[PDB]
Formats: sequence, C-alpha cells, structure tokens
Amino acid sequence: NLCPFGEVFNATRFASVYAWNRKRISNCVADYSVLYNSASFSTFKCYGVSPTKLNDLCFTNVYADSFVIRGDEVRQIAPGQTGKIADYNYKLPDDFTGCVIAWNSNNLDSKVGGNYNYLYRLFRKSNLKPFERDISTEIYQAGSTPCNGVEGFNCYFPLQSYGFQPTNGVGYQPYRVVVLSFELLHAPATVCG
Amino acid sequence: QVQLLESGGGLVQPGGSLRLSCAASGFTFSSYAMSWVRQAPGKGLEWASAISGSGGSTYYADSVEGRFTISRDNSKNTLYLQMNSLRAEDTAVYYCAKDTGYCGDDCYIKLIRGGPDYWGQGTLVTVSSASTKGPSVFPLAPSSKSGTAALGCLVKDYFPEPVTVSWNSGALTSGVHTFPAVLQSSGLYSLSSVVTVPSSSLGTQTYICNVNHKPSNTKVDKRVEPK
Amino acid sequence: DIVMTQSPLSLPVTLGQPASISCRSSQSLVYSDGNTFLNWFQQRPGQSPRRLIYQVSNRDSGVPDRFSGSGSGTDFTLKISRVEAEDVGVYYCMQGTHWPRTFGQGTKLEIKRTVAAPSVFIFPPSDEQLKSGTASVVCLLNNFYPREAKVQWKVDNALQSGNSQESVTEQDSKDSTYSLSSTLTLSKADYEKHKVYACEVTHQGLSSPVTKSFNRGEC
Ligand SMILES: *[C@@H]1O[C@H](CO)[C@@H](O)[C@H](O)[C@H]1NC(C)=O
Repeated sequence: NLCPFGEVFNATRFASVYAWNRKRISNCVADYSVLYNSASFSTFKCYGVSPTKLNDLCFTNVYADSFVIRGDEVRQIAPGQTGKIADYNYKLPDDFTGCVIAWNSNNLDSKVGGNYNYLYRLFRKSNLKPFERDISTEIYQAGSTPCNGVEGFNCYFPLQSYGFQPTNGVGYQPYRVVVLSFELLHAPATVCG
Repeated sequence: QVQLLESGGGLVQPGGSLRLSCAASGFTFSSYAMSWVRQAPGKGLEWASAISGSGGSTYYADSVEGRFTISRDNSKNTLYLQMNSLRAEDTAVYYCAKDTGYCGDDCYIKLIRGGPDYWGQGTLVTVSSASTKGPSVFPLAPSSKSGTAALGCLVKDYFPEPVTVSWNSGALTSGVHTFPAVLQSSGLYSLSSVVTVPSSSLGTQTYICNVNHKPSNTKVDKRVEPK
Repeated sequence: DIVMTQSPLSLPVTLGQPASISCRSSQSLVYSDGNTFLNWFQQRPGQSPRRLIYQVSNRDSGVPDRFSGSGSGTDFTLKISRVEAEDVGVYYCMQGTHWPRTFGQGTKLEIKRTVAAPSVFIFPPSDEQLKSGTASVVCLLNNFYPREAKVQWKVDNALQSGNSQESVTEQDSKDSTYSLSSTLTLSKADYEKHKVYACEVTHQGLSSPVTKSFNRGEC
C-alpha cells in the first residue's frame, strides 16, 4: 500500500536522541510530494539524492530515524559533522544517501518548568560509528579510579536532560528530526515513488 | 484543583519503622516527579527524597540514604516513604511536593531541575523513647466582666505533638488564638486555645472547643460555659 | 553541595514600606540553557511552603504583584513593594539547578504597627483539673503590640517566680498583633491553701500596669 510516513512524522511522542527510533519502510510506494512541498519544515536537506527526483527512483529499503534534539544541534545531523550529538548520540556516514528533515516542536515537546523526558548522551569513551544506537547507562570514568557503578568525583552519569521550556531561545527549543536513509543493495527493490 | 493529602505520621521509638502516604489528585500523577521534604522543629526545609514519574529513578539525601526507601503507586495515585532505622534527628514535619517539571516514563531523577508546584499539608513524625499519652482538656470559662469577654480550653499533659484545636466545629474562626505548646518538666506538652467574643453572645451562643490528638487517636469536645 | 546564605536572618519592617531579602549562592546558578533555577518560598506558621517566584524573576500563579525577584549568577534579591499584614512569615530561597536541592537559612519577616494595649483576662483552674490533683491559672494578653510585655503572678500579694510558663502566638495575619498566654501551675493542696490570685500586666500601650484578679471559690 502507501508507505506510512504519517506514523513517523505525525506521532504524538518522539524518542530521545540517545535512544533514537528506527522505522523500516519496505513493500510500499513512497510519495514524497507531501513532504518536500510542505511548509511546516524548518530544515529539509538531502544528500546524494534530489528531493524532486525521489519519486522517480526505487530503493531496496528505507530507514526513517526519528528523535528530538535542540535547535543548535540540528546541523550535527549531517555527514562529516562533529559535536556531542554527532559523536555520542547519532552519527551519519560520510557517504550518507538520503534526506534530513527537522521542524520546531516547542508547542509539543516543551512545558513550563522543563520537559525532562528527552535525554542526550553527554559522556562516552569513543565516538559512535554511523547508525549506532548506544543506550548504555554505565557510569563514565573520567579519571583513573574505577567507578564500580556508583556516581562520584570523576564518575558521571552519561546522560543529561534537555529540560525544554517554552521561554527558551530558539536555539534551545526542541526540534523533531526525521532521517530518511535510502539503502541500495543487490536485492529486489520494494520501495518506489 | 490539585490536592496532596498526607498520612502516616505519629510517634515511633528510635530504631523503629513507619511508612507515610501522600494521596495526590487533580493532575496526571504518573506525569510528574514527586518528592519528600522534611522540616525539623524550628529548622529550615531540607529535601529528603524524590522519584521520577514512572517510579524507576529514585534519589535520597545523604542523611537518609539506605535508611529510607521511597516508592510510588501510579494506579493508586499515592506516594510512599518507608522510614527504617529511625533516629532522633529524623523528628520533623514531612511534606510531599509535586514538581513543576515534566518527568515520567523516559525521564531520570537527579537529571531534573526546577521547583515544587504544590505541597501537601504536612504530617509530623516524632522519634523518641516515650509513650503516647492522651490530652486532658479543661474549660477556661468567662467571668462577669465588661463589651468583650474571653473563653478558651486548656489542653494539658499530652505527648507527642501535635494537637489540633477548633471551635464550634470550624464555625468560630474570628478571635481564635491557639498558643504554641510549651514543654513541661514532666516531658508532656501543654497549650491553651482561646477566643475573644462579644459579651452579648454569652448566654445566647454555646461555645465548644474540639481537640484532636492524632498520635493517641483521641478526640475530645469540651463545652465552655460561664460559671 | 551548593550552600546558600540569606541576609538578614531577621527582617523587621513597618507596614506599607518596601522590604528586601538577599540570597547568595556559593556557586553560579546559571545552567547550559541559560536558565537559572532559583525559587522563593513563603511559609506561614503551621502551613505548607508556597512558591512565590520561580526562575529568579517569574512569579507563580496567585502571587500578588507586590513581590518581585531579581539577580543573576550567585546574587539574588526578593523585593516586596509594600508589606501587608499577610506577608508575615519566614521566606526561603531554594536552589533547583543542581542536586541536592538546598535552602537558605530563612528570613523572618515580622511587621511593626501602631502600639496596641493588651486585653487582659484571667481564668481560674477548672473543677475537673482540681479533681485531677493540679491547678493551672491562665492569664491572657490579647491583641497587643509591641511584643515586649511583662506578666507577674501574685498569690496573696506574694510574687511567684519559677512556677509559670508563658507562650506567644505568631504575629496575626489579620491585624499584625500578638497574643500571650501565661500559665501558673500549682498542686491541688497549694491552690486550696490560698485565696487571692492576681495577674499583673506591664506593657508600653498601658499607662499603668493592669491587674486582673479573682478569689478562690467566689463567683
Ligand atoms: C501530518 O499533518 C496532517 C495530519 O492531520 C496532514 O495534513 C499532513 O499531511 C500529515 N503529514 C504526513 C501524513 O506526512
């Protein structure tokens, strides 16, 4: 039938960036006319594929990754980027083929007093490889003393909360991000425009 | 309206244990973080414990860590604080507080920051080595004097705090002064609750003081008549 | 842990004039998102604390416009435009940015008004208490200001000392006055061994000391 892009975009709740959700799109026709011709998107950037030509292509599978970050971190969802989100939360490959979509969600994901449901990984020993999902809550060892699972000096919880408030600046307001990855394998294609 | 009603306070010997309950209503209970705050007699506030909305994440102060365990039932809309191995310093009025922040299923305590939206009425727990004793209520009766006359009740020889005194089941509020309790040499508390009323009401209006001592589960109504 | 100091610990203020409370933090209260989580609480006697101001300058719902908050970083100030009678109580600043949530020592905001003389009443011990073996004589000082007042018990013109305890209510939110209760405790035999019991009250609002007395067994 029709690929369920509405389930991903118009979802009541989104996931934290460290626990980003992934939807597998296959065996359906994907009409992107609603997406790239919608004025409710702050960012719509495609890499290696033109958005207009998308309806004239066919791919083996499509992956729709969805999460929430702040506005200043939207640029980190791009190939070759660095930063806390790009290094420890969500990393795109250098040969990324697909589109990145992001829109402001201050009306949905923010409340007076702070929304603390959305988290991001702040500490990690090594950077994330592309499309890696790290939900570990092990205490980060910033020193030479083993932490043994108890917080303390040089032993910090890897996750932090955004604490979205509607009074925050646009750079600290919540943005919902959807990453469409079009994978190309030597297999029959099940997604077309 | 959001309401937080607290229960479980009373007297307990050192080393004992008791559980306090905070029944919350008027909001999505599972959506907000809940906390227990204590206040010693004549001391400032001191945060004691807190839970995330879902109940998976808990925080305890250093004074209470390991001793108390905090829990939550979202179905009952009730917050619980189990206090074990109690000591004299734990004697305080315990409040349950709802935070203004938005927490819950995928949130973590100790990662939040903000302030308490609403507070419960507060329940008192006393930790000491002494037996509960019900209060003695005596009438303070007005005399033939003067336009304004005064009457009241003497609540003497009770332990532990607190006692609540009302007049005419809450119908008399103006002019009522319930004095702070004083600790006698016997170790028992004694207070007086008085009211100033027009002299013309003596003879037409009957005055009854309602004294409630929860630690002894005693409730005494005493009518004060001019003798 | 972030320690916070309040200044002053006691803040006397007259009705209608502004009042100021200072709260200083040992550590900067600003956070990554440029948000400062400092709160101001008002606690009336026997009541739960209520938050007057959240995030330095934002007032909570139901808070009168007389209260205002200012400051940044480590130094903050709570301003009351014109202090009213209901403003009496203890005010706390709380740190919310970092766990553990810490509190200031708390400032006692007491108000000073026109001098009012106390209404003096005396209450003989009840017959029920006499049946219990003790006798408590109560002297009431109702609705006076200032708080400084002296109560003297006289039994057959003999001044008693050491067998009396006094307590003072908190400053009334309705009329900014105080009340005082003094209790003279005697045994049943000692009470029945004397006749005249008198309470003498000395106060600024009284031109002369006021004595209220009763005779045992007379009404
Ligand atoms: C999301 O918003 C509304 C749903 O009422 C609709 O107009 C829009 O097309 C939706 N977007 C989709 C289905 O991609």
